[PDB]
Amino acid sequence: NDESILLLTFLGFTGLVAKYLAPAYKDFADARMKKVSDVLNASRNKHVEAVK
Amino acid sequence: VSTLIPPKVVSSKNIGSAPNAKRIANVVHFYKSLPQGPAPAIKANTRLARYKAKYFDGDNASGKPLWHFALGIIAFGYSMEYYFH
Repeated sequence: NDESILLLTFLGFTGLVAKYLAPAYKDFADARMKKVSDVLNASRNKHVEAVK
Repeated sequence: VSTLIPPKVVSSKNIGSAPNAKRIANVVHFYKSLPQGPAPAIKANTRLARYKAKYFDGDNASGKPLWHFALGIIAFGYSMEYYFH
């Protein structure tokens, strides 16, 4: 088949993506999640102070 | 001669403090919020909510559904060319 060569290249592309991008995108996502949580916990602290 | 007393005649400024605004807010903000809940809805059964739980949660950013959907389309169009067009 002609198009089976194209499917081999597509498999190589998805392999490169799972190699490089899926850990990078994990790290990117992680960084942001932390930031949201940290803001949240900061506000929690903030109001506890005010009561005291 | 004038024995006037400011401290106990301050009693209308003792509602006046600014964190009172925050206080009455956050007794209402915390009148019903679960502390963290028990185990709310992270997993559910819609029979594709299970699919979501393994792949499309914050628990997993795994590339597997993408792979699955890609492989589906590869299977789809080759048979379908001869059936439609």
